[PDB]
Amino acid sequence: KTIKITQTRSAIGRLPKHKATLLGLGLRRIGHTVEREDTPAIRGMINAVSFMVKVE
Amino acid sequence: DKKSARIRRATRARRKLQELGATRLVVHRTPRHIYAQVIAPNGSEVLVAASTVEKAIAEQLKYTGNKDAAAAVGKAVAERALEKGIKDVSFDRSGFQYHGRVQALADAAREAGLQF
Amino acid sequence: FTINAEVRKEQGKGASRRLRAANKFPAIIYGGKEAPLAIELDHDKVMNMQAKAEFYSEVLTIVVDGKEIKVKAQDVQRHPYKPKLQHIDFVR
Amino acid sequence: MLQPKRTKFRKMHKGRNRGLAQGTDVSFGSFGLKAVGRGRLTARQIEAARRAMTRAVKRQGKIWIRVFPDKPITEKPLAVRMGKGKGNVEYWVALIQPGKVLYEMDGVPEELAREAFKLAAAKLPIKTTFVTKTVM
Amino acid sequence: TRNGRDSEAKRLGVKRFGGESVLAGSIIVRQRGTKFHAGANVGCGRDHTLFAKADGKVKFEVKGPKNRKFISIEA
RNA sequence: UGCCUGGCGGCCGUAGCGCGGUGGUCCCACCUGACCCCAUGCCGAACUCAGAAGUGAAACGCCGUAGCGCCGAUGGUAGUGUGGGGUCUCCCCAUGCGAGAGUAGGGAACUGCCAGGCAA
RNA sequence: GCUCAACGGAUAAAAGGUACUCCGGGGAUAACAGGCUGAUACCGCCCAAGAGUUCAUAUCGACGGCGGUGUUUGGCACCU
RNA sequence: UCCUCCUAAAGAGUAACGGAGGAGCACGAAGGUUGGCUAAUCCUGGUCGGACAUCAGGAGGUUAGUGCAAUGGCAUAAGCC
RNA sequence: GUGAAGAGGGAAACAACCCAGACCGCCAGCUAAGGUCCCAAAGUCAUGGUUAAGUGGGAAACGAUGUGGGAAGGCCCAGAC
Ligand SMILES: [K+]
Ligand SMILES: [Mg+2]
Ligand SMILES: [Mg+2]
Ligand SMILES: [Mg+2]
Ligand SMILES: [Mg+2]
Ligand SMILES: [Mg+2]
Ligand SMILES: [Mg+2]
Ligand SMILES: [Mg+2]
Ligand SMILES: [Mg+2]
Ligand SMILES: [Mg+2]
Ligand SMILES: [Mg+2]
Ligand SMILES: [Mg+2]
Ligand SMILES: [Mg+2]
Ligand SMILES: [Mg+2]
Ligand SMILES: [Mg+2]
Ligand SMILES: [Mg+2]
Ligand SMILES: [Mg+2]
Ligand SMILES: [Mg+2]
Ligand SMILES: [Mg+2]
Ligand SMILES: [Mg+2]
Ligand SMILES: [Mg+2]
Ligand SMILES: [Mg+2]
Ligand SMILES: [Mg+2]
Ligand SMILES: [Mg+2]
Ligand SMILES: [Mg+2]
Ligand SMILES: [Mg+2]
Ligand SMILES: [Mg+2]
Ligand SMILES: [Mg+2]
Ligand SMILES: [Mg+2]
Ligand SMILES: [Mg+2]
Ligand SMILES: [Mg+2]
Ligand SMILES: [Mg+2]
Ligand SMILES: [Mg+2]
Ligand SMILES: [Mg+2]
Ligand SMILES: [Mg+2]
Ligand SMILES: [Mg+2]
Ligand SMILES: [Mg+2]
Ligand SMILES: [Mg+2]
Ligand SMILES: [Mg+2]
Ligand SMILES: [Mg+2]
Ligand SMILES: [Mg+2]
Ligand SMILES: [Mg+2]
Ligand SMILES: [Mg+2]
Ligand SMILES: [Mg+2]
Ligand SMILES: [Mg+2]
Ligand SMILES: [Mg+2]
Ligand SMILES: [Mg+2]
Ligand SMILES: [Mg+2]
Ligand SMILES: [Mg+2]
Ligand SMILES: [Mg+2]
Ligand SMILES: [Mg+2]
Ligand SMILES: [Mg+2]
Ligand SMILES: [Mg+2]
Ligand SMILES: [Mg+2]
Ligand SMILES: [Mg+2]
Ligand SMILES: [Mg+2]
Ligand SMILES: [Mg+2]
Ligand SMILES: [Mg+2]
Ligand SMILES: [Mg+2]
Ligand SMILES: [Mg+2]
Ligand SMILES: [Mg+2]
Ligand SMILES: [Mg+2]
Ligand SMILES: [Mg+2]
Ligand SMILES: [Mg+2]
Ligand SMILES: [Mg+2]
Ligand SMILES: [Mg+2]
Ligand SMILES: [Mg+2]
Ligand SMILES: [Mg+2]
Ligand SMILES: [Mg+2]
Ligand SMILES: [Mg+2]
Ligand SMILES: [Mg+2]
Ligand SMILES: [Mg+2]
Ligand SMILES: [Mg+2]
Ligand SMILES: [Mg+2]
Ligand SMILES: [Mg+2]
Ligand SMILES: [Mg+2]
Ligand SMILES: [Mg+2]
Ligand SMILES: [Mg+2]
Ligand SMILES: [Mg+2]
Ligand SMILES: [Mg+2]
Ligand SMILES: [Mg+2]
Ligand SMILES: [Mg+2]
Ligand SMILES: [Mg+2]
Ligand SMILES: [Mg+2]
Ligand SMILES: [Mg+2]
Ligand SMILES: [Mg+2]
Ligand SMILES: [Mg+2]
Ligand SMILES: [Mg+2]
Ligand SMILES: [Mg+2]
Ligand SMILES: [Mg+2]
Ligand SMILES: [Mg+2]
Ligand SMILES: [Mg+2]
Ligand SMILES: [Mg+2]
Ligand SMILES: [Mg+2]
Ligand SMILES: [Mg+2]
Ligand SMILES: [Mg+2]
Ligand SMILES: [Mg+2]
Ligand SMILES: [Mg+2]
Ligand SMILES: [Mg+2]
Ligand SMILES: [Mg+2]
Ligand SMILES: [Mg+2]
Ligand SMILES: [Mg+2]
Ligand SMILES: [Mg+2]
Ligand SMILES: [Mg+2]
Ligand SMILES: [Mg+2]
Ligand SMILES: [Mg+2]
Ligand SMILES: [Mg+2]
Ligand SMILES: [Mg+2]
Ligand SMILES: [Mg+2]
Ligand SMILES: [Mg+2]
Ligand SMILES: [Mg+2]
Ligand SMILES: [Mg+2]
Repeated sequence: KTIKITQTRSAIGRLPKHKATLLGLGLRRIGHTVEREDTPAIRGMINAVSFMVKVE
Repeated sequence: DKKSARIRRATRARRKLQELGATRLVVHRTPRHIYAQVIAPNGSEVLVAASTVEKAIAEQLKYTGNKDAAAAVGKAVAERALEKGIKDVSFDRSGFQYHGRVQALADAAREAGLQF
Repeated sequence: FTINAEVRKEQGKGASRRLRAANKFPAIIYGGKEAPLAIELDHDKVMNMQAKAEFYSEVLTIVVDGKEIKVKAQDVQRHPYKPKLQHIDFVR
Repeated sequence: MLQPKRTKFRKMHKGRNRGLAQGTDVSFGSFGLKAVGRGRLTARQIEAARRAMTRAVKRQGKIWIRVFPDKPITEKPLAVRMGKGKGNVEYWVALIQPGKVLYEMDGVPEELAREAFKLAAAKLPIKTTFVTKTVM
Repeated sequence: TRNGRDSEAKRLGVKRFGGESVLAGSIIVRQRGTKFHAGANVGCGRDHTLFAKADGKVKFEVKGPKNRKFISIEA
């Protein structure tokens, strides 16, 4: 089962960890609907940058 | 207390010997009787043990607590040790000054064949 | 000396402050071979209760889910400067 | 004027006066002056507020001082440039977090214990309140 | 001022941590006193430096009568 | 099989103290002698040797007792990563991590491997 | 075999004056004034131990507290 | 120039004309190693002998000691013969 | 983290704050932070409150029967203020 993630904020004034985490999720620009395989890890990544992403 | 002073006097040898990981021959002396036991490098399990408290050795001797009795144990332990397969060991004097009974025990252990 | 009290479900820093900023405050009941019981209760009652010296000595019967549990106040946390309670430890 | 009789070090860092106080309960005496506010009390302020209580309640009653300075405050002389060393210790302060009981009274009426603490509170910088020795 | 002097920093601390694979000779801890002690297959030089005496994984233990920290190696 | 006591480790204070009671057939300790082996920077108190008259007094074990020490939740509290907000030398929400202290209490440890004696 | 201690040591070997001065630069850095700050300064106010023939507040106020101004002595070195 | 502590935000490192102290040697035994030891401060009692020499005991448990500053260490002692 | 070396929108104007990273064109649409009576794009939107001070739209200790919202206490038709 896959989960659709969407970037909902800019990655400008953000920590290197958070800039990395979006590269790990595969989100490039704001409003980028990327779907990933649901695991304990990806939910951790989404948890790490929850403020700037939205799950479907 | 005397005992406690003898334990900490021995400890340095023991702790140095367990670090090397060698099979030690502990020798506990007493006013009446002299004990000896070969203990495995791990420290827990005993491989060979003999003393003048054992009737097999006590029946033979005149008195259990002297140089000639210590030699009889020192022979006995080393006589068993070779049957078990043991040969290279160390000698833990165990806080007793290497001089009399323990020296007799050690010399008897050497002369019996236990190469250490 | 009888107070109605609800059972807690969320418990931590976040819940307890939400609770404590809603005219209520957390307490706990424990004692005997039974398990402890986390107990949410109203502030404005228990604030008026403690003015009497009997409260910190006599036996109180706390009403939870119908069941009335007999206890004594073993420990209590005052708010640092404001005159108000933060938490009560009820021994059984 | 209260001050430590000898100390390990003459000068101390500035630090930060954060968190809540620890001497919150009215321990010894019946009544007490609790600090609502946050700040720092100089050695002079404490003595000034002590004199204002002591003289209000007369010879009768007993007073405790729960706060003690033990924190030296340095100050640089007038018309001196920055650097060239840490300044010289002028006065001593006690850091006061919210909740700290400053003073405690005993052996006086409740109505006349309050009137004394108002006069003390008037000397102090920190916003204060009256507290009674409750049970538990 | 009266003071304003200081020594160069000595880079002391646990170099290789627990569970880390090390080669024979690898320094595990640089420190002053024996804050950590030498256990199995670990040496203790003149500087009280704990170093690996055999190739293996580092293991920190808290064992003894006085409850001291020991560093051992297990292959 | 249990009851004992030694030696030797594991565990390091739930394992240590104080307190009270006890053990001596062996075992162990004091003990008995010092021509000797060897010993004191004087002294057989040590260390050592030879022994077995006494003893369990002290030691050591061992069982008891919470007077201490120690162990110690739950709930709360304090901190605090991340993101936001304030009245911004301080704090507060949201979300995660979450003590220290102190309670309720637990607590007179638990076991390995030989080795000897004792009711079976 | 070097307090080559200005201790990565310019030479084996070296101190001053310049208002008679000069050149290259700098608002990277001072003096003037501006700015930021307000310790100090001045101006208020809060508490009332004291004055009063007695009787805090006619009038002044100890000990302590809190502000305002930019306003002296300053601090900073942002403009030149 | 060098060493120690903090500042230093629990890896390392980390500045100021920040806060406190040291070093520019010593040692043929104060090194090696085998064998032994165990400390301050008391309280008692004791010829001069006092507030304090030496002895005897107890209570203490490293409160000492470590050639020299500080920090980390040291009973298996790295302390003392 | 940003500027430096980053334009654009907001913060009246405002390198460093908030939003967001400009390849070029378009008289298309959705949004962010900010906003939506007129200057000036968009609610004189709806609902339930609170402020009478132009508060909002600078400032503290202290000072006040200004004015809401609670929770207790007084103590009385034998009529309490
Ligand atoms: K750096
Ligand atoms: Mg982006
Ligand atoms: Mg940002
Ligand atoms: Mg892109
Ligand atoms: Mg693009
Ligand atoms: Mg030795
Ligand atoms: Mg027998
Ligand atoms: Mg600090
Ligand atoms: Mg504090
Ligand atoms: Mg406390
Ligand atoms: Mg100077
Ligand atoms: Mg420096
Ligand atoms: Mg250093
Ligand atoms: Mg440095
Ligand atoms: Mg340098
Ligand atoms: Mg070496
Ligand atoms: Mg025991
Ligand atoms: Mg006993
Ligand atoms: Mg007894
Ligand atoms: Mg008896
Ligand atoms: Mg008895
Ligand atoms: Mg017999
Ligand atoms: Mg004798
Ligand atoms: Mg003897
Ligand atoms: Mg006995
Ligand atoms: Mg007795
Ligand atoms: Mg038992
Ligand atoms: Mg019991
Ligand atoms: Mg009891
Ligand atoms: Mg009991
Ligand atoms: Mg649990
Ligand atoms: Mg943030
Ligand atoms: Mg935060
Ligand atoms: Mg938020
Ligand atoms: Mg807002
Ligand atoms: Mg603001
Ligand atoms: Mg907890
Ligand atoms: Mg705890
Ligand atoms: Mg605890
Ligand atoms: Mg208790
Ligand atoms: Mg009990
Ligand atoms: Mg037992
Ligand atoms: Mg059992
Ligand atoms: Mg078996
Ligand atoms: Mg020459
Ligand atoms: Mg020079
Ligand atoms: Mg130079
Ligand atoms: Mg240089
Ligand atoms: Mg250098
Ligand atoms: Mg040079
Ligand atoms: Mg030269
Ligand atoms: Mg020269
Ligand atoms: Mg000149
Ligand atoms: Mg001139
Ligand atoms: Mg000229
Ligand atoms: Mg010129
Ligand atoms: Mg010129
Ligand atoms: Mg300039
Ligand atoms: Mg310059
Ligand atoms: Mg001037
Ligand atoms: Mg100027
Ligand atoms: Mg201005
Ligand atoms: Mg000002
Ligand atoms: Mg004045
Ligand atoms: Mg003042
Ligand atoms: Mg002027
Ligand atoms: Mg000026
Ligand atoms: Mg300058
Ligand atoms: Mg500058
Ligand atoms: Mg200009
Ligand atoms: Mg540090
Ligand atoms: Mg560090
Ligand atoms: Mg760090
Ligand atoms: Mg730097
Ligand atoms: Mg110096
Ligand atoms: Mg030298
Ligand atoms: Mg010598
Ligand atoms: Mg040596
Ligand atoms: Mg004793
Ligand atoms: Mg010491
Ligand atoms: Mg020292
Ligand atoms: Mg040595
Ligand atoms: Mg030594
Ligand atoms: Mg920008
Ligand atoms: Mg540039
Ligand atoms: Mg921009
Ligand atoms: Mg802009
Ligand atoms: Mg503006
Ligand atoms: Mg505008
Ligand atoms: Mg604009
Ligand atoms: Mg810009
Ligand atoms: Mg923001
Ligand atoms: Mg681009
Ligand atoms: Mg693009
Ligand atoms: Mg739109
Ligand atoms: Mg939308
Ligand atoms: Mg917003
Ligand atoms: Mg919006
Ligand atoms: Mg319009
Ligand atoms: Mg419009
Ligand atoms: Mg209209
Ligand atoms: Mg309308
Ligand atoms: Mg409307
Ligand atoms: Mg409306
Ligand atoms: Mg209204
Ligand atoms: Mg109105
Ligand atoms: Mg206004
Ligand atoms: Mg105004
Ligand atoms: Mg009033
Ligand atoms: Mg009214
Ligand atoms: Mg109104
Ligand atoms: Mg309310």
